[PDB]
Amino acid sequence: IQEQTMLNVADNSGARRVMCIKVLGGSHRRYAGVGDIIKITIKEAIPRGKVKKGDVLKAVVVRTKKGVRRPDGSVIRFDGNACVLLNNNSEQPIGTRIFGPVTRELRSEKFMKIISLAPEV
Amino acid sequence: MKVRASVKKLCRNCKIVKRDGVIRVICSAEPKHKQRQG
Amino acid sequence: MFDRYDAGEQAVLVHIYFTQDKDMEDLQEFESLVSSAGVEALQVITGSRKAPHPKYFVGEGKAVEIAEAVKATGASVVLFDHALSPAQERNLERLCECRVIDRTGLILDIFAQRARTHEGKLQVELAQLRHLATRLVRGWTHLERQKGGIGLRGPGETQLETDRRLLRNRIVQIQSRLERVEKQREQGRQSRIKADVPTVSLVGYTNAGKSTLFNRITEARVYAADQLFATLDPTLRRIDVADVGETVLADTVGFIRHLPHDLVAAFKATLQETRQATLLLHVIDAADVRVQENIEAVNTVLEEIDAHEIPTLLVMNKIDMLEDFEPRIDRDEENKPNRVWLSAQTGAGIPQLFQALTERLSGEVAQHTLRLPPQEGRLRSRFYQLQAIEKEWMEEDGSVSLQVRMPIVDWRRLCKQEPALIDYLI
Amino acid sequence: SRVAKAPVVVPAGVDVKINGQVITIKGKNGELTRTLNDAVEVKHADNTLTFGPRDGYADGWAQAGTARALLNSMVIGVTEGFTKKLQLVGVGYRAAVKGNVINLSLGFSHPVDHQLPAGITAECPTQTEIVLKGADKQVIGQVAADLRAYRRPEPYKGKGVRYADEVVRTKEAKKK
Amino acid sequence: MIGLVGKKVGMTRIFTEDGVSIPVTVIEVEANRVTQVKDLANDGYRAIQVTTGAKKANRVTKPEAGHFAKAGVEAGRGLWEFRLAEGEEFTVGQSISVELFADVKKVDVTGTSKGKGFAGTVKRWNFRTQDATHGNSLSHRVPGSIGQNQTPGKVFKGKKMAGQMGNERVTVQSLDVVRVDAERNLLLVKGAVPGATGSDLIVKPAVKA
RNA sequence: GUGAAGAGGGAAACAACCCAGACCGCCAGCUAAGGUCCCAAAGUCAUGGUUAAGUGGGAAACGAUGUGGGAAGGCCCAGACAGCCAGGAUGUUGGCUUAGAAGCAGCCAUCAUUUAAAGAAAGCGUAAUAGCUCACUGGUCGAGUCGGCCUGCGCGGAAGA
RNA sequence: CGAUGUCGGCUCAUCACAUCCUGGGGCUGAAGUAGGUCCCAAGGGUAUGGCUGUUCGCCAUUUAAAGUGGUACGCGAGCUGGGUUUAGAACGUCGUGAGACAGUUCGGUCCCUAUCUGCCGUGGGCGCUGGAGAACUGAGGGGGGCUGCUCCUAGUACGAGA
RNA sequence: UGCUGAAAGCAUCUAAGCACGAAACUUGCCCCGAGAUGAGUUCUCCCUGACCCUUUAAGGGUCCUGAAGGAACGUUGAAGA
Ligand SMILES: Nc1nc2c(ncn2[C@@H]2O[C@H](COP(=O)(O)OP(=O)(O)NP(=O)(O)O)[C@@H](O)[C@H]2O)c(=O)[nH]1
Ligand SMILES: [Mg+2]
Repeated sequence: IQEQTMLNVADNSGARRVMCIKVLGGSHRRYAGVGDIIKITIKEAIPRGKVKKGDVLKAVVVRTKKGVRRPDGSVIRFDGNACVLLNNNSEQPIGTRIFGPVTRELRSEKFMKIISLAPEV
Repeated sequence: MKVRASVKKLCRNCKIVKRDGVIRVICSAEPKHKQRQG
Repeated sequence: MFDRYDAGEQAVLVHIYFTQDKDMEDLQEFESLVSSAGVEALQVITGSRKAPHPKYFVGEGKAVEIAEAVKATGASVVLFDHALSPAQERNLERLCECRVIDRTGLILDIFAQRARTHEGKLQVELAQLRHLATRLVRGWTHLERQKGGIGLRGPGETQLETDRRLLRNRIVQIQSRLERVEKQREQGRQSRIKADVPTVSLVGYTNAGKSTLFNRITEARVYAADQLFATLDPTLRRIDVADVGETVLADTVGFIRHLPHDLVAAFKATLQETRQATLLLHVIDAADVRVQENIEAVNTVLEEIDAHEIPTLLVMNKIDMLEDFEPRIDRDEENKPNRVWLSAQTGAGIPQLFQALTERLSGEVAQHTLRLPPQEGRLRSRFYQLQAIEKEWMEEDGSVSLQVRMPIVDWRRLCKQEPALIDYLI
Repeated sequence: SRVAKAPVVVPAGVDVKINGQVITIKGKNGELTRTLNDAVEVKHADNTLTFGPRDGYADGWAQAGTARALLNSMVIGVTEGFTKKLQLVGVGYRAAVKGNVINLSLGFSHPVDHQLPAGITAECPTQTEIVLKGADKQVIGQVAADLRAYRRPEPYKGKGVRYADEVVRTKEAKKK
Repeated sequence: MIGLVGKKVGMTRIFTEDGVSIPVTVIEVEANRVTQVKDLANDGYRAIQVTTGAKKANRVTKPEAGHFAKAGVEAGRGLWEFRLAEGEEFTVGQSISVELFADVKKVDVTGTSKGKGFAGTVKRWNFRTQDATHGNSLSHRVPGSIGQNQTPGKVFKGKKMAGQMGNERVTVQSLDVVRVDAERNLLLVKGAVPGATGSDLIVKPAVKA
């Protein structure tokens, strides 16, 4: 989340770590991100998926250090921050495969493609 | 329409009119002729 | 500072093709520049075989010579072909008296003497502006000498850097006015949204006869003469075509080698029509050996202005002089980026131009032989109403057969609006 | 001026009744007084409806002739009604009557309804048409167009309520 | 319609079956009684005064008690008002309470909010911090730029600065009722009430609904 | 010419404008420019005329059935002007164009007739053909009517910290 | 000139309306989609980053919008001291020179404890016609005002299609 | 954007007189608020003692009264420099 900030790619398709660059939506949303899509720059990569160095891309939060409220005083916290790369145009998961479990809180839209293709909530 | 400081007219059906202080004028050839605030 | 430098004065001309590698302008085409400029030509001083210098552009001795030539033959100005950096003009001035101008400011001067439409005014004076903004920069020196050298209390920013900002503000201002303009012509271009939008544009040097072909094809008033800038201002007139009937035309200004940078940047408005244009018709001269080069000249700017991705259609105009051939179709291929055999002032080559064109823009020639029984007055109606019956042949008991060829949008507006149980068209 | 001094003449069935500046106008079915008269000393006699400016007003024949035109409209009102053929056309459209509320259908999600102030009623020879009928000549047509007001008919196919017959603008630019 | 004077007794976390965990402030609603009625003849506005709570029956003063003489005496910690004329009510005190709302949906609620005493800017409002590095001498957290040079050569009266904060009346307009409870004079409302624990709240229904 | 080096009154506040050059007193009088419903000294003065805007109390080229004033000119009781009753003509759908053009795709001709009246045409319409309205006039109705010119005074143009 | 501290940033706003969006309308070369202008509108709201001392300008990605301009080019008795202009030194260059250069680079001290004003809180005195005690009414004043995006209407009106 | 409607026989959104019409306008919400020197409302509650001389909108003086209520101090506060 936020500006800069390292992110672990969640998907198989991504090539290792990348950094956030803009938070879509809002006049200019501050400390934002949990399912909201965000802009990305690849910084650290190997040939892998169709991802490449130097690119800018849309993406989604799926795992979060500050984590998520759940309706009962619940706060599901994680370690690191998983993220899934996306067309800046087509949106769409770019990934054949998610790694690591993620919350139900992200669902509907294409994300049901994600979470259905993503084991364990 | 416009607010052309000069007004004149644009057909034969055109006709100057007063409304309020303002000098309106209209046609029906095409409405676009509607001069006013001259 | 919208100020103009005059064309039409006595001039020591200096030029050097004789540089050895870039080459350029045998002189004569430059002389044409001089000509349409209306310059009072005097003499053609020329130097030798040099790479360009940090000095006075050309060599020391020759420079001294042109200096003296000025001082004696009394030229009103040292015209000096081939561009230089401002200091080069400076040091050159130290050896003279008069205004110097590179190839550029010449071209702007003549350009501006040609301005008539207000659009042309802004983009011109814009190019004038951007150009002069550079050159002014050394000129502080006098202004500085009178200034005292210390005592800038108040401002932190230095003067003339001030003036730099001034002309920046001018610049933005100019383009600012340019904005609503390109928007304007664009509002004209909303009509280009109607799906039925053939949109040609012509290209070539000045005296590529552009005015002429445009004339004969249009039966319209566009004057043409030997001079450069034989046209200015884009010019719309519609024309016939066998497969879209209406067909918008707009002449572009003619080209030269190495037309100015910032010119184009100001000129994008005028060419903004070219970009969208669905087909780059391109006339070329047939008398010059310059042929190849000019194409290479034209390609140059085409690059910088995009849309060189457009299909094109060459016309080796000026077949008169050559008796190159009878005018003909000249399928370069089935693709047709064709050469076309013209002499526009005679324009004898046209029918092949249109016909080849007729091949080159369409997308539905499945023709149909339509027919009706006494219920066709409405058919003949539609066909004359929109495009064309290809053939009208009445026949027995009011049954009447026809042939028609239209683009498909017609086919469905028709199939919809009319009952079209006549059903030959889809 | 013209009509302003033209006598109104009161028809026998109709019963004019001067009262101050205003004049009650009992009639065949109408019976009111739109009129109010700032200046002109309009007056009854045999049937004789006086006008001509009273004091000084300059509005004289203006207001006066206006008054005639009114009551003269009015008495014709107390005879009978006025504005009609308040048509609507184009596919999917329709209209209806009830009580005093009037149905209309114009592609809107919410149904189109407005209820007439009295002195006028209506009918539906078809949903395509609403005929109006009102005692007094002003309010009927005014509200009639005010009924049209919900949808000034669109140029490109004439859809939208069209007050009376009334040929309108009909351009065909930027189509297909 | 009308409100009542009850008080804060501790925010809690109520559950449904979903147990979504509605945050739930609880206001106790003690029975009231009507200190006086006013009408559009003696007073400008048809009205009902009331009270609730209790004094030490020595804590009371006679000028106070003499007002308490009429329409009986519940005693109380103070009075409260309700302007009304669409509605109608007794000179005699109510015994009514929570039932009044047992139907209702959005109570209003209004309170004093805990005093924060004198306080800094960036708290009376939300001024940003000026930077504390790269210099910023002597002013790491300071009132910003007021005034504006020559000009009308004076300083306006918007834009506060250091000053009072807290201990002040303020409504919250709309508030939903979680649950009326005839049980223990309880009354259950979502969100939270400005006003410190152990102090009263007015609670009239929705108005800006 | 005043000021500088000149005090008064007036133009709200005002060295340089209009009026007036203070030897000092006087709880006397009349005047100046300038003013006279109130602050506030005196006309709610007289009579005559205009302004409809708060012009006055910020301004132009320029626009216009603003309203005062003017000279002259046109039409008409053989009845016009406005509306209203009806006619709208035959050559000839002029020749050319062209699928079709013909009062209205054009083109150039556009006459001759009849009649009070009607153009081969002023506008609409049709693919085109054929409707639709005036120009034309009879009738109607009954006094005025249509303009240009000059001209006082007003509106429109006219947005700021 | 018996001293009025000067550019950029940084806290802070303030108005204008010559409109950046949102709001209301005229025409359109307004199918709808959308625009373009024009009118009316000042209620509120109106981009973080890269690069450079920068304002700009350029660039990357946004948002409905990245409006103008006034206000000792609002804001150094609030800060900032990077640019601006000292002495140090160097380069090119002009000078025979000492010396200079708006040609560039290195380094380089921001003072004032608030009487008055006006500002924010919060007080005490006296007033209000014997005296208190609580409850008031509203004479006036201020805060408050953005909006995306989704489905329903409905794949409808539009359009040949899209 | 209108209706009706004349002055100007027709017209005409205007002269008369009605219908509209917006983040703006004034309310509608909240807060403030009789120093609102126009100083207001309602409710409660209280004191209803004698004598003397001077000027009498006036007291002054004696004497005797002290009321509700106010505090002052102390216990302290999510109240507060
Ligand atoms: N022999 C010959 N002369 C020609 C031909 N076309 C044009 N010319 C002549 O050469 C000149 C061309 O003028 P112009 O058409 O203006 O050239 P241009 O290319 O149009 N210039 P611009 O576009 O600036 O007008 C005229 O004299 C023209 O008559 C051609 O095909 N043959
Ligand atoms: Mg040409």
